Amino acid sequence: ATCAMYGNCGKKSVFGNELPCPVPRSFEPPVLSDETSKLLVEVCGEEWKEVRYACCTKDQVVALRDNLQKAQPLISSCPACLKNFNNLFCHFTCAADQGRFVNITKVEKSKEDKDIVAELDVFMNSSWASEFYDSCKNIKFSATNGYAMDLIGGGAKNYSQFLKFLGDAKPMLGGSPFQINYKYDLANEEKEWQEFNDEVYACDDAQYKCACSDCQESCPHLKPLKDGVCKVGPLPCFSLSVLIFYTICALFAFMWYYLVFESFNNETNFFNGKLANLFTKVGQFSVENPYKILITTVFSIFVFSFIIFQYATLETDPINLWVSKNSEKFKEKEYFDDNFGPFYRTEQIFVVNETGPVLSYETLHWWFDVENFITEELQSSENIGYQDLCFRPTEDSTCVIESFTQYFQGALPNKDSWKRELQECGKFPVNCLPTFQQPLKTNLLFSDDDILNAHAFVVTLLLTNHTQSANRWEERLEEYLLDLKVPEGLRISFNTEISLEKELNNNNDISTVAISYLMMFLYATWALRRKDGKTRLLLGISGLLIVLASIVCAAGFLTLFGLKSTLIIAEVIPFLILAIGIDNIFLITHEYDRNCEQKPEYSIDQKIISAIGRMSPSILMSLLCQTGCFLIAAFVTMPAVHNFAIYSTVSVIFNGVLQLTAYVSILSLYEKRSNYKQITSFLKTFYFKMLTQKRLIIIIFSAWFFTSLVFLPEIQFGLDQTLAVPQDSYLVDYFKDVYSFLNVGPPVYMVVKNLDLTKRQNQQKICGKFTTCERDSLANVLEQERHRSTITEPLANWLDDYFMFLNPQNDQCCRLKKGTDEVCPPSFPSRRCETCFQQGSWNYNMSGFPEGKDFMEYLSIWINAPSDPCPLGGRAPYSTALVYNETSVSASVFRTAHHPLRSQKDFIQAYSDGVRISSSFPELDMFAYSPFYIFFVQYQTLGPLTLKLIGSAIILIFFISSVFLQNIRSSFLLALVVTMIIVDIGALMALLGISLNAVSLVNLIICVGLGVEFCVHIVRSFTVVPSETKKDANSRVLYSLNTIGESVIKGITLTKFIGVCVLAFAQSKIFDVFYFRMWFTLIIVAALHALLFLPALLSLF
Ligand SMILES: CCCCCCCCCCCCCCCCCCCC(=O)O[C@H](COC(=O)CCCCCCCCCCCCCC)COP(=O)(O)OCCN
Ligand SMILES: CC(C)[C@@H](C)/C=C\[C@@H](C)[C@H]1CC[C@H]2C3=CC=C4C[C@@H](O)CC[C@]4(C)[C@H]3CC[C@]12C
Ligand SMILES: CC(C)[C@@H](C)/C=C\[C@@H](C)[C@H]1CC[C@H]2C3=CC=C4C[C@@H](O)CC[C@]4(C)[C@H]3CC[C@]12C
Ligand SMILES: *[C@@H]1O[C@H](CO)[C@@H](O[C@@H]2O[C@H](CO)[C@@H](O)[C@H](O)[C@H]2NC(C)=O)[C@H](O)[C@H]1NC(C)=O
Ligand SMILES: *[C@@H]1O[C@H](CO)[C@@H](O[C@@H]2O[C@H](CO)[C@@H](O)[C@H](O)[C@H]2NC(C)=O)[C@H](O)[C@H]1NC(C)=O
Ligand SMILES: *[C@@H]1O[C@H](CO)[C@@H](O[C@@H]2O[C@H](CO)[C@@H](O)[C@H](O)[C@H]2NC(C)=O)[C@H](O)[C@H]1NC(C)=O
Ligand SMILES: *[C@@H]1O[C@H](CO)[C@@H](O[C@@H]2O[C@H](CO)[C@@H](O)[C@H](O)[C@H]2NC(C)=O)[C@H](O)[C@H]1NC(C)=O
Repeated sequence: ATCAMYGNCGKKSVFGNELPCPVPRSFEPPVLSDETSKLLVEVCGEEWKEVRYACCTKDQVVALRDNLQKAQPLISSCPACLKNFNNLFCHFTCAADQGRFVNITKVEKSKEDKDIVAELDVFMNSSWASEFYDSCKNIKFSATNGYAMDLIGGGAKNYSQFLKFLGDAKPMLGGSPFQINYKYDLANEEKEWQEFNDEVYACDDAQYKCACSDCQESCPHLKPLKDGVCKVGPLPCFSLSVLIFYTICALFAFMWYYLVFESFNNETNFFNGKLANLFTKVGQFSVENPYKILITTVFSIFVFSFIIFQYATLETDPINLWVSKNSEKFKEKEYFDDNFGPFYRTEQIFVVNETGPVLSYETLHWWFDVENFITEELQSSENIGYQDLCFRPTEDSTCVIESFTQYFQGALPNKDSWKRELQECGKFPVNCLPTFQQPLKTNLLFSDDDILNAHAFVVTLLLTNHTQSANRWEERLEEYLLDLKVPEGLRISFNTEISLEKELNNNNDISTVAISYLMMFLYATWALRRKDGKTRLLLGISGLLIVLASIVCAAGFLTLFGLKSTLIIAEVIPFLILAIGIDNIFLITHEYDRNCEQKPEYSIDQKIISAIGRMSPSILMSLLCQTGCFLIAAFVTMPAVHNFAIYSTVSVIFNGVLQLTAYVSILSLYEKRSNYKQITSFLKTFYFKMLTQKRLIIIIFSAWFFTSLVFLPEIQFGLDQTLAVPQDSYLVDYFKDVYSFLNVGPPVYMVVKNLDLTKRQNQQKICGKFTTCERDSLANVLEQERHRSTITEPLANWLDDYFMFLNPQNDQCCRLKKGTDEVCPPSFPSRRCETCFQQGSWNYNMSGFPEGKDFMEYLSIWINAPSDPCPLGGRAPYSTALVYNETSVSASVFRTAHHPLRSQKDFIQAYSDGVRISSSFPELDMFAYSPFYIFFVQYQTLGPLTLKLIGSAIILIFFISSVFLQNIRSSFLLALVVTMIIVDIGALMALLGISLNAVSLVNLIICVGLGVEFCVHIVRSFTVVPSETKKDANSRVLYSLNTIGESVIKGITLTKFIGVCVLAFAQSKIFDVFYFRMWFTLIIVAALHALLFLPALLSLF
């Protein structure tokens, strides 16, 4: 055939490889000999079997073979890439029709006085080259963790750049002895020179499959798109749905513009009758025996009061009061703790120079003198320094101190060039390895990657000691940083492990609790003052003592069962019971007071029973409504607020019993002792005149409800940390510092359980660096989630490292004494030990990889490798990432990490990313564990839950009210207004700035309970009226507001207003945001609906 190159004619110059000898195209080389053909087929491939007029010689082919092994090990990972290299070079020399696409631009005279090619030109197009570049575009150099394109192609980004390096003449570097140029353009209208072409193989090519890490095409691009989770259009989807609903409703209204209860009442009527008889029975006993009942109450308080002091008055800690012990995210933590040890105990310290760079020699000199002090010679009260508690990657290794000081091995740098040294270490961490041999990324050590201009740098200390000794040192560290003096202009914010626990139980704001009672006491006397003008001080005091006695009795009774109340939640209860407890006091006394001027025939004792009997149903409903709502709220599994419901349910039942059996007896004596003479409009006539505009009132409020109904989807989620801890604390500074001066997120450990990892089938679902690994393997899937999910850090796959550790290429990694299975000790420097796997036994397609028993035999060697000579030694990094018993690997951990997570919207989102991915592997028995997952487990289903609980409460009210009221058309109206209030509160919940948590969920669940109190009294009076009042609706509602309106304004509304008004002045910001705003807004809204909407609504019921 036409050969443009055949044979060699000596070296161009001294110490130079022999160059090819140019020959004319017409010249016909001799047919390939048997000896030559044998080498060509094996070196290049089977395609050269049939070639006859090959343009190569024995010395020419071997020369190419010698140089191929220079690069073959560097691209052997991708079989497709390897094939292309061989074909390009093999056809570049031995192609039969070489002259078709090969031209010799220039020639030179060799030392042997023989012409030798100096410049070579080859004709192709940008199709073979373009595909060839694509195949090796993404190949990764595992050893350096960088692209092999950097070395082989000089980091070429385009095919021209890559092939330019290949065609460059670098004989000294082993490159092409003579310059080679590529001619992509080839017109050849005369059909003289034909273009270069052959069979290309991409990474995805089935025959020559390639791993995902070496090419994206073979990687699981089949990612099911996830979307439609936020909204549609510029507004929430729900809002649009409701808005269109109104429009269609208006159209129906526009179209129309042109134009048994009594059967069951028999049992229900008798049901209330039996209720009155029983209640009247209690009244007579409690009034006729004001000593046997009063005395036992005092004694009962002592028994419960003593129990609190003696048996238990304890509290809890964050993990025991914000995460349920039955949730999956907690049962998974216990598994992780038992096997892979509890997570470390961080001590992050931030050094901040807001408004300027922080890194200066005086600052660096100052810090180095205190970082060493903390981690070397601090010592707790028991003399246990950091070195006795630090985290050591192995038996012997310097303590892990993730700080920028470790770049200099902990020694002060010289002032002459300290700036330059740090920049180089930060840019290339591997060079400046710390004392414990672990590179420190600049993101984990500075606020940004510029370092020099960084505003703050982080200093993380890790403790692997989980005994009480570690707690004492942390207390010493906290007391050492608070009293530490910093240079002018800086600022230190830190957080030990015990800081949060110590700071939640530190806002002893009990002072405000006393004031609220005292403020309520002042009002209580005024509210209960005799209509004549006399003030009954004893009744007001007796009312408060009953409330306090209920809490004391409730705590004692529940202390026996072992419940513990947190300090933060133990301060709300006094406010809550005061708000609701005193509410019944005014009614019972007010009804008796009304009976003072009427029915004068009855004596003091007789009148009392009448008041109790008359109000028996109204009060009882306020109890069943104030007890069912709390019990409903107990369905929240967070122990801090689950105990809040239970501690409040018993603090109202006991109060209810006390107010019916104890307080009445006090009234039996105080009134009897007084024996007052028989007791015989402004700002009121104006009322009931504004209510004449019934139709207008409904329109305004109905518009308010519908408007508030579209803003619900804007309610935020999450409980901010800075609220929980007291203000003016050292944790609020830290939390504001993590959200701004941190660049590394929490780690996530993708635990895997009950996997053989000794069978080729199972090993293929984890590996992600070998061609035959399953596409949907763990390493492969997580690789793609990096660009789509919150888990965006490289996976520390131990299995991949274990296999590569056996690579015969790395002779220093796996070594065995010849003829024996004993691992060759590192001391032996001679060639008395061979690699564990022979050259022909280790292939990238996992051909002869360890299997069955062999897998565990070599796992012991890898896990115990020194790691010093071979960087892939797994002892240091994966010492505690495996759980094995020399027969199988019980469990393993693949570490990853999220991105900084600069808010509570990221914390919730990050949690679902760890739960979604862990559910994408139906075969693997896997779960993802990050330290913060347990705390954010409620937000996964808080949306559906807050509708079931609040929705279930409203249905409950419609049922108990229906029985007690006996009038369905009235109970439904009551439920329609309570649900109206909640939706309005839900909208204002978003506007004000409150979030939806377990704390806010229970507050909103008990809002219906409070909301029913305002409205139930009006409905009850309206439903049942004296014969004198007209049976028409308009007069009946007017009558009710004139008989019970006064009590509602004073007893029901103003009482709660004073109870919660003082709660605004609270040291802890959690009380103000969640307990005050929610309850203060409820009173305003409920006081409007109950007193302006419910009257108007009932008029035209
Ligand atoms: C006669 C007695 C029996 C009557 C029948 C039962 C009545 C039950 C009424 C329940 C009222 C619930 C009020 C909840 C207020 C707080 C809501 C907080 C936010 C919330 O639930 O989630 C957002 C919106 O939810 C949503 O889906 C928003 C819609 C919530 C319901 C809207 C009001 C329902 C009707 C009220 C009147 C009933 C009259 C009864 C006479 C989520 O937002 P996202 O979708 O972006 O988040 C997707 C991720 N989770
Ligand atoms: C510096 C090296 C390590 C970089 C470039 C990577 C791979 C090297 C080994 C590759 C890249 C291009 C290759 C190359 C270019 C061209 C020729 C001319 C041909 O007639 C014989 C093979 C030969 C001589 C090979 C030898 C191996 C080379 C030089
Ligand atoms: C009912 C009260 C006692 C609750 C709301 C107050 C505080 C505790 C129980 C809870 C509420 C929110 C929790 C919380 C919020 C967010 C974070 C950030 C995360 O990276 C670590 C856990 C951490 C730091 C935890 C710690 C425990 C907290 C602060
Ligand atoms: C914090 O950063 C500033 C910014 O350079 C350091 O220097 C100050 O720079 C501002 C702005 O030029 C000047 O107004 C101050 O007078 C500088 N103060 C100095 C030089 O002490 C500052 O030193 C840094 N704080 C430290 C190192 O503690
Ligand atoms: C955590 O640190 C403590 C304190 O050093 C260790 O407790 C010591 O254990 C040794 C056992 O040889 C005793 O001799 C000491 O008296 C203990 N000291 C104290 C203060 O109790 C504990 O062993 C460490 N735990 C771990 C898991 O390393
Ligand atoms: C993985 O690749 C190796 C290497 O090719 C295969 O083992 C044999 O390799 C020799 C030399 O290349 C071939 O002549 C043999 O034909 C190969 N064996 C077979 C069965 O073809 C090994 O087979 C490959 N394994 C898989 C699963 O493809
Ligand atoms: C080593 O530990 C593993 C734990 O992963 C044991 O796993 C066995 O797994 C099989 C298959 O699921 C079960 O039928 C066995 O009951 C498991 N063993 C036990 C003890 O539960 C494995 O058996 C252990 N082997 C040795 C020699 O201890």
